Amino acid sequence: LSKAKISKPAPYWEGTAVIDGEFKELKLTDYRGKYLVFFFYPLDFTFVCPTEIIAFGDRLEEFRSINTEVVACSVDSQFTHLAWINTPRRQGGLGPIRIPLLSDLTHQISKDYGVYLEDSGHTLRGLFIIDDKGILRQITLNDLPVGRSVDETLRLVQAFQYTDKHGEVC
Amino acid sequence: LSKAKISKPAPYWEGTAVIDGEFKELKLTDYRGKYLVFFFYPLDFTFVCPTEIIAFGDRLEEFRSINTEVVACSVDSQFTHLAWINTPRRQGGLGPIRIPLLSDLTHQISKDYGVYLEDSGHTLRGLFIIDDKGILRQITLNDLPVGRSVDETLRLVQAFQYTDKHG
Amino acid sequence: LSKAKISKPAPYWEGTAVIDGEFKELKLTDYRGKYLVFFFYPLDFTFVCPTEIIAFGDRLEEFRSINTEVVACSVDSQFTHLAWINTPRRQGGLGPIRIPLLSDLTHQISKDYGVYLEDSGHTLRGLFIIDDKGILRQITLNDLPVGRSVDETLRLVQAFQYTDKHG
Amino acid sequence: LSKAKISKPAPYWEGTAVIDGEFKELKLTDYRGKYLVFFFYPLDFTFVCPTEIIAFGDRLEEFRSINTEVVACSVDSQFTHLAWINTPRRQGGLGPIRIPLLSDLTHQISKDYGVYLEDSGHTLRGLFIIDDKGILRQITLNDLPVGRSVDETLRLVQAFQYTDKHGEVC
Amino acid sequence: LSKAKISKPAPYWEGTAVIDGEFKELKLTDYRGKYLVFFFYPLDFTFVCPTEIIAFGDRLEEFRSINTEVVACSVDSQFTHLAWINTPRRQGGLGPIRIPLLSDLTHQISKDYGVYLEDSGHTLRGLFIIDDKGILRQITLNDLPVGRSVDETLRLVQAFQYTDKHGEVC
Amino acid sequence: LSKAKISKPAPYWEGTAVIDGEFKELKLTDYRGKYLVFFFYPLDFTFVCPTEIIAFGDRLEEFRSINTEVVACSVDSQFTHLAWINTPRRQGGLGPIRIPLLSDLTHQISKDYGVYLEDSGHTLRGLFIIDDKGILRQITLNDLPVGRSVDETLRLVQAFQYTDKHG
Amino acid sequence: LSKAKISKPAPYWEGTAVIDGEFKELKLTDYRGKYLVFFFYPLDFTFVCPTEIIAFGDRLEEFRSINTEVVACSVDSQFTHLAWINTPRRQGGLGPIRIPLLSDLTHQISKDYGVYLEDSGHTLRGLFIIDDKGILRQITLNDLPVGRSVDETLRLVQAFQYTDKHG
Amino acid sequence: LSKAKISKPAPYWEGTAVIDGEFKELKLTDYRGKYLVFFFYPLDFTFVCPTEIIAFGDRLEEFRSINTEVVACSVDSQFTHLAWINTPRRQGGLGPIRIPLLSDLTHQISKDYGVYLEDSGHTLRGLFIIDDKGILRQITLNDLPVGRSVDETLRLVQAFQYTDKHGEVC
Amino acid sequence: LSKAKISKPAPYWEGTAVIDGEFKELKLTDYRGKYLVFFFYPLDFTFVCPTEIIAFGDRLEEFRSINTEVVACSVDSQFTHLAWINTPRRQGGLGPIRIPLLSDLTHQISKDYGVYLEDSGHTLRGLFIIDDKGILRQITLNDLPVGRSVDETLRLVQAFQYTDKHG
Amino acid sequence: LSKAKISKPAPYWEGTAVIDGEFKELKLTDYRGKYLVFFFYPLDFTFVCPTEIIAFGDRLEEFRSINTEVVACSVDSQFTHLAWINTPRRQGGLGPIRIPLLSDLTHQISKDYGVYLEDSGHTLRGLFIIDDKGILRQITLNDLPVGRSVDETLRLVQAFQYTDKHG
Repeated sequence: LSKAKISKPAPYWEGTAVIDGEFKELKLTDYRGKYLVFFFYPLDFTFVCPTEIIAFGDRLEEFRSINTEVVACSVDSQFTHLAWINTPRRQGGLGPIRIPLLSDLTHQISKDYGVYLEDSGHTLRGLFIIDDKGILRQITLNDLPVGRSVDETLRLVQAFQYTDKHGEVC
Repeated sequence: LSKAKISKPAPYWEGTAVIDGEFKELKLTDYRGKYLVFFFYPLDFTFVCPTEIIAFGDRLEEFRSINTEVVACSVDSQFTHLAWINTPRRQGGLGPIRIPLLSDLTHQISKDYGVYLEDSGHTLRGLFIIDDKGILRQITLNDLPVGRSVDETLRLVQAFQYTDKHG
Repeated sequence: LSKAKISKPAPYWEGTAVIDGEFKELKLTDYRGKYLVFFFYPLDFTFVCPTEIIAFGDRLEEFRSINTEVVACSVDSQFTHLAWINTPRRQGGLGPIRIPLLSDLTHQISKDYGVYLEDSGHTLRGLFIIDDKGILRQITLNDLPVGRSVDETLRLVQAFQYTDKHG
Repeated sequence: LSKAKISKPAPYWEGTAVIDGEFKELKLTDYRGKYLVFFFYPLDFTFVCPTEIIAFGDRLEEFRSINTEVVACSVDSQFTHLAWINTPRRQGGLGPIRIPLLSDLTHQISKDYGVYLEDSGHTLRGLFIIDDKGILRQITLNDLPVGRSVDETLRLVQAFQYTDKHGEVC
Repeated sequence: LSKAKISKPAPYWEGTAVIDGEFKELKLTDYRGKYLVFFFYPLDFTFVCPTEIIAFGDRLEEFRSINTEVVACSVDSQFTHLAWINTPRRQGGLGPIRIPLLSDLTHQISKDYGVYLEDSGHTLRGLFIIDDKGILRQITLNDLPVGRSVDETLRLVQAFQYTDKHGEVC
Repeated sequence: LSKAKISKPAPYWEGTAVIDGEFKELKLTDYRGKYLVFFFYPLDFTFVCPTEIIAFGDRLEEFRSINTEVVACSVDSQFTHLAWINTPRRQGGLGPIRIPLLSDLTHQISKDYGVYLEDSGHTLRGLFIIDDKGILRQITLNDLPVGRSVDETLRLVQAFQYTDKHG
Repeated sequence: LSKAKISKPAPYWEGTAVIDGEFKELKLTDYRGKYLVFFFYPLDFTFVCPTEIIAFGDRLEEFRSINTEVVACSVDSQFTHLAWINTPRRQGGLGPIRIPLLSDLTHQISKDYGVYLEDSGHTLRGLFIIDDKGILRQITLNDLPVGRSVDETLRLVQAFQYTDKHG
Repeated sequence: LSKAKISKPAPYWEGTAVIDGEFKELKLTDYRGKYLVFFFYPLDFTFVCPTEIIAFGDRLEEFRSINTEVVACSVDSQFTHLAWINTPRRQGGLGPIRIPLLSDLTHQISKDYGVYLEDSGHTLRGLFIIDDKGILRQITLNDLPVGRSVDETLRLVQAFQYTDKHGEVC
Repeated sequence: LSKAKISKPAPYWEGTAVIDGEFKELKLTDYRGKYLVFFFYPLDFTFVCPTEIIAFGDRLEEFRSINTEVVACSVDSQFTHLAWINTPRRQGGLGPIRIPLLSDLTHQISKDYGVYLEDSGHTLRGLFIIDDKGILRQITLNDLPVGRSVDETLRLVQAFQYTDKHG
Repeated sequence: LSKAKISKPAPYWEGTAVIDGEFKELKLTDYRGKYLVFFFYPLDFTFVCPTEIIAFGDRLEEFRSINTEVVACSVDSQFTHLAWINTPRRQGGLGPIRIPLLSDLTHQISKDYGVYLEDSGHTLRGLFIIDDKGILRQITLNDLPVGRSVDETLRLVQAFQYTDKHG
């Protein structure tokens, strides 16, 4: 059952990620101090263009300049993530990417987030906005066919940051 | 415990809504054949301006022209709902509005949609997109401070409708 | 399930009440050393004339001069209560009032007093007389359509105070 | 546990009453088609004057002209009810009375109405208003030292009858 | 369920009795150091003449000269016990009596002794013989229409006392 | 646990009894249409003089002439009962007797009548008056050291028969 | 349920026995240091001759000379036991006997040894050999008709004692 | 738990036996019509002389002439039984034998008879006399060191046969 | 908990496999009437040379000349399987292969065969020989560092088919 | 239920084995610090030639030159194991052997290793490679008709020790 609740500490996670083409151990707690956009995508190497992970990567500075990091996660292995990264974009690969790719091979992370699909063995499109004190502020769940918008995510982040500081004015 | 699941029938509801300044029984199944934007807001008559309900209200034809209805919901009674509509925007009301205000006084619907706050007694900002077959496609949950964007809700509705046809 | 039992400590409650147009946290224990008439009413902003709430506020000194306070309560938010007070009596509103309007938005207080209606999501008309030691002396429960009497409530209070002191 | 709940069928009862000096079997359903004021008092033959039973007695035709009956109950045996009635008022008795005294010897009725005091073996003073279709409309429970009022009871009954017929009005 | 068992401590009781026309608190343990004939009868103020309470009354000094007390009990309130005593015999009353009438208003005592009739709310006629150390020596239960006998009771008590002292002999 | 309850069917029993020096199966239902005094005694062959059993047998006609039978019972085997009858009264034995001695060797009958002593493995002195319709009217239980009276038992029986017919 | 198991401590018992025509408390632990033959028989005073008890009685020194005692047991009371001993063999008694007769009136011991017959209320023909350390070595259970042989019981006792020393 | 009860149908068994040096399937029901002596012994091939199985074999006609058969059982496999039989007696083997050797490899039979030893994985010395209607008449259990006597078994069989016919006379 | 049990039918499985570069739906029963070597390997794209899968592919004809198929499986998706087949060996891919690569993305197959490593989220090295009637004949489980042998697998398959005929 | 799990310590076992013609008490931990090939075979004295046990015995030095011991086990008693070793091969015995034959007479070892056939009462053909730290590294289960290979077992042992060093 899902552990993700708005207003509660986002469920702890840790696992191996690909970070600049190397295997690094990564933990939710590594992000304390900053806002974190933590999103799940269904699988590496499919025949859909990975335009949403690419979008977040390409516009990463828009998050980093407002104290926000981005982490992406699927149930693939770190070895698969690596291979997808080292596959040229023009070839359906992801190409180089500046956002970590977290592996959830055991499926524990996805279950903890309520994004796992029992019958498919992968996640749906799930996005989580977690604040600098590690509290969960926002949950977005999309049925598989529909992607997330970087612009919408940015709006939400800036809005949580505004109201953390100033309250709701009006 | 929450019955709302992506890809499954959105969980059934019925209640009283204020529609065009009158009480009506409104059911989920009323919307079968149309996409539905179904969203919850925390309370009537607070000191925060109802910006999001007004935007969905004013830009309603935009959803109607792509075969979509909108329904807003909170735990307030339908009487409070009618009073808030009858209060002029100037003095802190909503003023006339083109979207039904559903009353979830019993809390059952909020509970069924997983948006209910046990400690507070009202909901968080929860939004749900329900297809013309009554299937839940999308769940958006915000912590109280932050509201919803019509543009985003537009984009998503169009994207679900696009891929229904073309995948 | 109900905790209210004659001759036992009235069940504890606390919450946000509208007192003289401000939000204030209010606890049952604020009333120690005084009698308290504690009563539930079903909803703000209905079409029923609120004559029974108005009568308790308007005759509040009849209670204060025999060491009794009065607190009213419904499942409505404090925001709704405040908006109801800010609506003039001539318009269906409550107008200014001298009694706290306590909010039971989570429903807990109503469930503890056994006055909550699961099917409706609000209370019936329930009244509780609590003594200065916080013991419950009298429970009055009415079906929706019929309200309470300040005269009867005064008789009960004077009688408990007379038998508390005499035979 | 109590089965008395507003706007549900008043809990069924039956038992022996003293009616005009005779034992009669009496049932809640005997009263269908009229309003019923059903009330409990603590005991016969105590040293408290029975002002309130007498008052309802003295004023019965006020209830009857509005299609309403009154029944009193305690946990005393019907034999005690009878002796009490047969004892002159001037000697701590009740004397002649026009209302049925129902006996709740088994205590079941008291329990069902939630008026029963486990530690004492008798009831507190409870009063119940049941409509013509057996639905419970009103519950009044007083701690032991404070009695009921015919006037208040009449008001409630007339208001229930008035609203049954005309709904809620100003 | 009954707690009365031969050769075990008679089940504890306490309650209000009428003793020489006054309310007294009375406890089983008040009787330690003597034999006790403890007996239950069905109700006060019925139309059956109270031959048996009167008989034990009339003959009390026979029990007392052998270090033995008698207590009567029904489920009636002590207020009823008192009114019954205060009602002249010639009017269905008991008149003056020399034995304590214990009240079992809560029904707990009746239940503990297994004399309680759930369907009637009162007791059948049971009689119990408790020795000087609180141990139950004898249980007699009669169906409602048949009374007890002082003579038999005296015989039993004298035989218990005789065998306590001299054991079993011929 | 005990099945014996005043105003209910006496509990069923059956077993081997010694009747006029022969083994015979005996059932409670053999007694329908007659009163039955059914009684337990602790053990055969003890040093207590068996005066109470002897008295019921010796005064058996006092019961038979008011339509009453008597059956005695203990946990002893029928073989032991028979040997006890075959021992002369002058030697501690029972001598010939006119009442069945019923054997409760398995203990079931005693447990059903609530007269069995777990610590001892035998009964106390228990007596049961059963009417002609097989309803239990009277239970008498004595501690070991003290026996029953035929006179008292006769009074009880005559009284049940008198109130069965009259007031 | 049966506690008797080969190789484990034989299950503890105590009760009253008739030993040399008097009542004595007899305990299993009384026999510690000696082998014990512990056997049950169905009932006293039956019409079958007590051949087996008499044989064990008469040939007792044979066990005593190899450090063995014998104890017989049935569900009869110790009073029946004493009466059966006091009845002359001629008339169906046992006559004087050199072996204790244990009484298992409560049935606990029979139950503990698995020899009790629930339907009958007495035991079958059960025999047990218990070593000087209180360990059960041998269990012999016969259906009612058939009795035990002293010679066999002798052989077994000697065989256990032989292998205790030499294996 | 053991299923063997005196006076009840002896627990059903079946398994492979060695019968005249061949593997035959054998069942308790094969013996209906006759008395059966069914005994367990601890193991094939030990360093104890198998003098008790040999004894029963050697004197088999003493059973067969009074309508009685004999079956022996251990937890060894039928292959081991065969090999023990084909091992010359003078060599610690059993030699040829006219009594079937039943294998209880799964231990079910021994458990059903209450003769199994959990801690050893074999049986103790157990003997069962089962009559011609398949009822169990006799149980003999010996601690491992001590054997059974053919003479005693014969006595028991003849005695059950006598009393089946004539009752217990006396 | 594992369902794979020798002499029992092999646990049913189904899923997507890559066969000759294409997604095909594959199930255990597609193999009824042939023997099946079903093996698990830990993951696609690791840095360990894939010698064992290549070895079976190269030697497929030896299996097929004896009525035997080979199927490999890991917890990686069919998509990853395709990408690995499509990556030239010299770059750590598998290259073209003649053996179906089954995907166990839900992990249900691995669990059913008892090869799943709950801590790592992938299988160990498991191999199963399933006969032409669906019956599991052989189970081989290796700790991760050590591979399987084609020669040993052939020996086993031939021995099973040899004994199916000749005993 | 089986306790054998790869990468976990092998299930503890102890029992009597025949070693060099003698009963010796043997346990898993006697092997700590060496690798152990532990295998099960179905029964002593069957008509099937015992080729696999002989083969390992003949080739023991190959195992011992690489710090490895071999132990065989079946559910037969140590006594049967001795008789089988003591029976000349030409008569279907095993003849002299260099490998301990462990007895699993209680069946607890076979169960713990998950090789026990509850319907037959003996094991199937199971082989276990346990490393020098007591950890289970490899499990091989064969259906009864098919034996193990020494060459394949050597290959596995060498591969495990090779990877323990060099990865």
